Amino acid sequence: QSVLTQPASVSGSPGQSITISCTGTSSDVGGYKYVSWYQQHPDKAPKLMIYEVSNRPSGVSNRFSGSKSGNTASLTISGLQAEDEADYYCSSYTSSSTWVFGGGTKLTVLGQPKAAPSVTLFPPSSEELQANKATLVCLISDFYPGAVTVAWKADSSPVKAGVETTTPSKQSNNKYAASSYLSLTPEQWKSHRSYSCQVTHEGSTVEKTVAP
Amino acid sequence: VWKDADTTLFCASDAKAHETEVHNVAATHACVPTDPNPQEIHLENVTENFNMWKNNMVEQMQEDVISLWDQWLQPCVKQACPKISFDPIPIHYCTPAGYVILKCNDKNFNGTGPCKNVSSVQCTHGIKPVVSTQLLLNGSLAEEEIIIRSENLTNNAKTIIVHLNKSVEINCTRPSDIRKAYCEINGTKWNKVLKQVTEKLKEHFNNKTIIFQPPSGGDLEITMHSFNCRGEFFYCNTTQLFNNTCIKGCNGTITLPCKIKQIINMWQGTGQAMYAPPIDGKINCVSNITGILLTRDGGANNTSNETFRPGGGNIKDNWRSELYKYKVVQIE
Amino acid sequence: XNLHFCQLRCKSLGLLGRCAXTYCACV
Amino acid sequence: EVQLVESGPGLVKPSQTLSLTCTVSGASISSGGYFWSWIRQHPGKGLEWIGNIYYIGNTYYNPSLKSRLTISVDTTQNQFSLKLTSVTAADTAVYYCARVPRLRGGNYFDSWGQGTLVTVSSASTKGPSVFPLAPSSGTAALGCLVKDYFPEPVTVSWNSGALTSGVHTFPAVLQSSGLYSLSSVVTVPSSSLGTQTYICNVNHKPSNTKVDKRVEPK
Ligand SMILES: *[C@@H]1O[C@H](CO)[C@@H](O)[C@H](O)[C@H]1NC(C)=O
Ligand SMILES: *[C@@H]1O[C@H](CO)[C@@H](O)[C@H](O)[C@H]1NC(C)=O
Ligand SMILES: *[C@@H]1O[C@H](CO)[C@@H](O)[C@H](O)[C@H]1NC(C)=O
Ligand SMILES: *[C@@H]1O[C@H](CO)[C@@H](O)[C@H](O)[C@H]1NC(C)=O
Ligand SMILES: *[C@@H]1O[C@H](CO)[C@@H](O)[C@H](O)[C@H]1NC(C)=O
Ligand SMILES: *[C@@H]1O[C@H](CO)[C@@H](O)[C@H](O)[C@H]1NC(C)=O
Ligand SMILES: *[C@@H]1O[C@H](CO)[C@@H](O)[C@H](O)[C@H]1NC(C)=O
Ligand SMILES: *[C@@H]1O[C@H](CO)[C@@H](O)[C@H](O)[C@H]1NC(C)=O
Ligand SMILES: *[C@@H]1O[C@H](CO)[C@@H](O)[C@H](O)[C@H]1NC(C)=O
Ligand SMILES: *[C@@H]1O[C@H](CO)[C@@H](O)[C@H](O)[C@H]1NC(C)=O
Repeated sequence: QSVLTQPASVSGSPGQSITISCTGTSSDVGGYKYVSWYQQHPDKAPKLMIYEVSNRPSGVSNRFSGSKSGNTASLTISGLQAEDEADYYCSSYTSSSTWVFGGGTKLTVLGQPKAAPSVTLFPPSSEELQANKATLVCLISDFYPGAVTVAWKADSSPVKAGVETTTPSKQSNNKYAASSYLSLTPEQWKSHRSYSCQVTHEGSTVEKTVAP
Repeated sequence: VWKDADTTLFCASDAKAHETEVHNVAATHACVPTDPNPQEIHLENVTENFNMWKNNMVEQMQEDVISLWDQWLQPCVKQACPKISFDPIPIHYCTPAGYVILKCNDKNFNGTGPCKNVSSVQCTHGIKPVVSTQLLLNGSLAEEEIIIRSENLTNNAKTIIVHLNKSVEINCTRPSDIRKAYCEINGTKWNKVLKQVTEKLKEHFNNKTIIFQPPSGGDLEITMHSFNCRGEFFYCNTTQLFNNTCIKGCNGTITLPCKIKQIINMWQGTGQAMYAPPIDGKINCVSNITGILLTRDGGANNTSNETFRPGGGNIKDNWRSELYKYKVVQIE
Repeated sequence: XNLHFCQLRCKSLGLLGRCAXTYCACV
Repeated sequence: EVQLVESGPGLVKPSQTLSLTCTVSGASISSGGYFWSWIRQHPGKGLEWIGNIYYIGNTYYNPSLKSRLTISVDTTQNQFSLKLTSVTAADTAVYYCARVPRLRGGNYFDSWGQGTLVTVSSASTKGPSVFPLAPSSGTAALGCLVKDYFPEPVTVSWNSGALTSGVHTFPAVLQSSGLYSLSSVVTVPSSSLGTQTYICNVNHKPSNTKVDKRVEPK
């Protein structure tokens, strides 16, 4: 078991075509007619796209071909649509008597427009104060590209801790999304008159304000 | 309950992983291991319409043994002539979920028409992919009398497979003329079978008198007994095997010329390809002629009699020689 | 297998040509 | 036809033994002709292959794990399991169930199971706390806030499933404590609420917890 070498990423514009490469030993890809390809999509499971070097199961699109020459195989998407953005994995049988995978390829669709995030703030539930915890909820959705950057404000007023924010997570429509949780004390929450979630995307800043 | 169907089978073998033999190393992938308790089911009150000549299992076996030759019998033009272990192993062909194999048990059943003692097997017996002409080697064996398979005997154009009911041996050697070889058969024994044959051809041939003669002409491969012993192609003169007269007051043993050959005609693709100098060790495949392949002159009609000369060459027929009593079928 | 070649080829000796798979036969 | 569902613990302690099972269904598991494989993928990293088992005894494993790995075939055969010893956080992955298989060739993995995540860590399980996120002020936003839980994951359903449209459950933060928390919201009419009632349906698994929560236009 080698480990199979693909690029870390390819790219291209819609309507275009690109290939992904997978290199192994003469005993991997080599070797046999047992190379396959898997598409991912976050956050589902791998989908069989190509098998036996260049065979395509029913219900897979027309634009995925597989090829091979030497110890390097290739997946060729022919007619890029902005929804083939995913990870691809090459895999072969080996001998040994076993299987190896390539390290993956995050293919990216260039030219995508950039999308401001929609934001929604939520105050502590009224029954959450009854536990004497507070926790605000900013929900940042549909922004190309994430990352984004969040800073909190209590009236004036920088704030940290207890801010807990997420790395942006690619969504089914290749636009991104993230959340941030600001914790307070229920007295800490009513000291002030308004609180803000400041979400700044690329150039601009959006803020939403919450009050008791 | 079923309709005929073809579908990519799967293959099963006792192929031992590590051992470096070709057929093992090709089966350890592409093939799955062997079941120790496989099961035959005798079906009900059942008769089925077989036909060994239109059986997709022989076209899958066929493309199988091809993906074996050019891949583990590299040609000397040179891609490079690595030489390695070569003794066929028995391969079983099986059915994927939702398809079954119908076996036939009529002992004296020409692989065509209705059968009646039909069982359901999961796999076919262990069949070795033994490529040859003239004779069918270390294969299975007919179970009662001898059976004369052919797609339509009135057509002299159709190859004729006989399945021997008794097995007689061929000791085929070369020593250590770096290509002289020879194949040794006990004639005592082998003349009683072909006699027993002729007898069984007269049944099929209006008690007409039956004769044997060398092939009329062709490529060597089908003019002689071409086979593979441990990676060397042999080409035996057989004239001493279909000798009439000796059958009267005759002689004991038989020895066959046979010349190993580097330059040969392909049966995977179309073309040719040379092979290296052999090993000057010794080579000796003891084989069982289980069945022979012939063609009928017929050409007269009439002429009071019928003529038969050895044949083979369509390897598809080497398989139809052991996959004749099987047939694949789809269920629900 | 090449049939037409095989036919011509056996015609030398006055025999007809037939393929035996990838091999050429004469009768 | 052919389904594959993984089951088993979602939390293993370091040094302990991880154990899961595929349950084939659509099946069978000793029909072909087929192989039954286990595969993992750490979060954000790449696909790794563990093993294969054929309906008879035979196993096929990755030599990188051969020293802590077993696969077997159990209830009437039908299902096959994984057993991975002496774990460390190196084995935190989504585990996958999958079938190959070797008809007269083709070695490729189809029919994949959506995968069971498994976290290797000694921190103890925590059930979450749920609180409602009221709507305020067409289309209002509301949802439950699922708080403080370990490990992952937590599926939130809404209205038992009577409500699949407009359900953006979000990815979970790993707060600076040991543990997670996430929100799920819904976009639905405003002429509706005050006549429609929205229940959560948060359901952590490693702790066992199916909390229904009302929202709550308070
Ligand atoms: C069918 O199979 C064999 C004959 O080869 C025999 O054991 C069995 O009795 C046969 N069945 C019947 C019903 O004759
Ligand atoms: C095989 O036998 C069946 C009936 O016994 C018959 O239909 C068919 O013509 C026979 N074929 C040969 C080649 O003898
Ligand atoms: C072989 O077949 C013949 C009839 O063709 C029969 O007489 C003989 O006994 C059979 N069995 C043998 C030779 O073992
Ligand atoms: C057998 O083949 C011959 C060709 O030589 C043909 O004339 C005839 O139709 C066939 N006979 C039967 C009984 O089908
Ligand atoms: C084949 O011939 C060789 C050389 O004489 C010798 O091993 C023996 O006589 C024969 N072998 C067998 C296994 O019959
Ligand atoms: C050859 O076969 C005959 C006939 O069965 C047998 O009796 C004899 O022992 C054999 N001779 C040799 C030299 O093997
Ligand atoms: C085999 O010997 C025969 C008869 O002695 C001879 O006529 C023929 O040329 C030889 N066969 C071949 C293929 O060389
Ligand atoms: C066939 O028979 C005769 C004597 O029976 C004799 O020519 C020899 O044994 C045989 N000849 C050939 C070429 O096989
Ligand atoms: C037939 O089988 C025997 C035993 O496995 C072997 O020695 C011999 O080489 C085989 N013959 C051929 C022609 O492959
Ligand atoms: C007579 O010859 C022709 C073709 O050669 C064919 O129609 C017929 O089957 C032949 N008859 C016999 C008895 O072979």
